[PDB]
Amino acid sequence: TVDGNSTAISNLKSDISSNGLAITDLQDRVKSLESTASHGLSFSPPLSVADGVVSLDMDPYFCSQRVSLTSYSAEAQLMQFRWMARGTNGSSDTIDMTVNAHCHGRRTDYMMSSTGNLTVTSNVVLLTFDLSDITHIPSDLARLVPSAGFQAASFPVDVSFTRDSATHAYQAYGVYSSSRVFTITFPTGGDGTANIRSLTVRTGIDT
Amino acid sequence: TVDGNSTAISNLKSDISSNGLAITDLQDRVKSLESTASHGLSFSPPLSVADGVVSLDMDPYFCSQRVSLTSYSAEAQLMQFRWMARGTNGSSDTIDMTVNAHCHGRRTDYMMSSTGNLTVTSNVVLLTFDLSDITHIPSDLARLVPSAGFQAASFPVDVSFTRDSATHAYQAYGVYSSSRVFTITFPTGGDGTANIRSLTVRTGIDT
Amino acid sequence: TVDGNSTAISNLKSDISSNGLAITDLQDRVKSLESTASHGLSFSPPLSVADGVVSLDMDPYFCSQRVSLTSYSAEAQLMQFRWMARGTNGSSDTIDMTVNAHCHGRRTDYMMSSTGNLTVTSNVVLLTFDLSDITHIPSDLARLVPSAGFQAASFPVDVSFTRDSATHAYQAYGVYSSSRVFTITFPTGGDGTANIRSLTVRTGIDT
Ligand SMILES: [Cl-]
Ligand SMILES: [Cl-]
Ligand SMILES: [Zn+2]
Ligand SMILES: [Zn+2]
Ligand SMILES: [Zn+2]
Ligand SMILES: [Zn+2]
Ligand SMILES: [Zn+2]
Ligand SMILES: [Zn+2]
Ligand SMILES: [Zn+2]
Repeated sequence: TVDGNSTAISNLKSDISSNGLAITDLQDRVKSLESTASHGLSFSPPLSVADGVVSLDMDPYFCSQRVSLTSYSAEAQLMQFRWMARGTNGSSDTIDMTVNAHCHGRRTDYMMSSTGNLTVTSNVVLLTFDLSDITHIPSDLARLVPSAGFQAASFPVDVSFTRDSATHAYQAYGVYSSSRVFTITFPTGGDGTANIRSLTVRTGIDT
Repeated sequence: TVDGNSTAISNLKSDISSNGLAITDLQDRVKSLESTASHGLSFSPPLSVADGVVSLDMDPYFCSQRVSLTSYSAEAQLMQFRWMARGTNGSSDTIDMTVNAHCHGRRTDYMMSSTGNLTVTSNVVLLTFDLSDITHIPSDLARLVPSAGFQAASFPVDVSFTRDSATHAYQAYGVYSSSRVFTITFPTGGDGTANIRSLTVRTGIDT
Repeated sequence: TVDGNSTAISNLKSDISSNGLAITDLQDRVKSLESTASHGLSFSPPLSVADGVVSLDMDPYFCSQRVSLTSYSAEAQLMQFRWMARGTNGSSDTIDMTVNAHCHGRRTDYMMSSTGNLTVTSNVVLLTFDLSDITHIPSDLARLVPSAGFQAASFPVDVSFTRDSATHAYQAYGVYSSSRVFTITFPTGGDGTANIRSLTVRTGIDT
């Protein structure tokens, strides 16, 4: 019985030792899993996580998904409004422009035609387009604001008008002085005080 | 020996107790790892997973990668075909248009010129362009279908023609009535029954 | 005491057995965690990982983020340079072009006008624009190289000029023969040896 107990004790010792080795294996295996690189992955914008789902956040004016990342899903608009333009050099006059702005994705294309005459005093005129001078400002006013990248440079503008019964047309340029205001510069077809009529302006911006 | 066995038993008890505490530590540590947030991350379109690899799925007509996400990789096409256009108001006639469609990324730019005369009966005419009236329909017909976003609005179209030995040219507008059919509306340069010739149409769509 | 030791031994055996079952549970639970799918996720371009952060890598000429993935952030440029163009069929002459290149995102729009006369010998002329013939090559020369996708096709070019006191204007086409060289083809308004002047070229490329 002392001998029987001693044999039982030797058996227990063996089992305890097995358990001890199984616990050392589990300790190593759990050490790995605690350090696995994929734990604490995070996602910077335009990637985001909500309830375990990783998403690409998409500006619908620029892109969308149809399985794959493709172009804009937002509805195009053709806005129609009146914009009073201001002579800001070579003219102190104003002129009403009937404006169609075709907004498709983040491109806004302007087609403008004037009503009335603009009095000019020099051979070149600067004509300013400030969002505050728009009558019945559209809802999606964001469609009329150029992006910061677009604003950094002058952009091409087609201009045409009549003066003293003759048509003039020029490839000219505009530039934004701020996010709400651009000015175009164009020749007036002559010198001195005169009136130009049937002013048309065609240009486009990236918003 | 009873005393020796009792000392051995006290030693085993101590070892069993250590094992027990090592197992409680492992149980807590495994509880953490079972709940780690990064487990069961999923990826919604345009993101996808295949064999552990997370990818951005890219429409090659819109974007591609050159390390960074950049613009289209698909080859531009210049398609040339004949499109029979239909007078649908102010005309019951038809006219064959020779069409160059310049497809670059998801922009398709149309340059059309007519062969023949179109009989008009009013001062304004509606001219319809249905994909079914294209002769030798191109392979990439998808390049001639506007996106849902683009279809939501009228879009600018340049039109010019001759009538009674005089040129006319107008900035006009088209609109899609369905994904396969657009109609342009333009003045005819006069009134009554007449024939216009040398019709040219320039416009573009987002696909 | 033999009986007391035997009772202690039976108690230890019970504890060892509990420990053994707790270790088998932990072994199974650790087996799961070792195989979890989210372990060893990787990210293919334009997705990337740095220090646990997953990012969308963005070409700033094409896209940016303002929370959501939107259009370009790079500053637009209006470049002005002189490009000597080469007659390469129907002319052996050269002509200096004053070029405005409006670079907005990955679109580059060219507005060119000539200084001088170009001698032509046929009714059609090919005029070549090689980046090596640009005087004072701009810094961002990449803005003048079409993308591989754009190069695959001919593209529309507007051309106008004067010849013998009369204006001519044509919708024409260019094509890249390599990434640095495009040629435009246009009618010369007549036949035989003559001089054209006031050449203007308007076209655009995707870069
Ligand atoms: Cl004993
Ligand atoms: Cl144990
Ligand atoms: Zn013995
Ligand atoms: Zn894990
Ligand atoms: Zn006034
Ligand atoms: Zn003792
Ligand atoms: Zn007919
Ligand atoms: Zn007993
Ligand atoms: Zn020469």
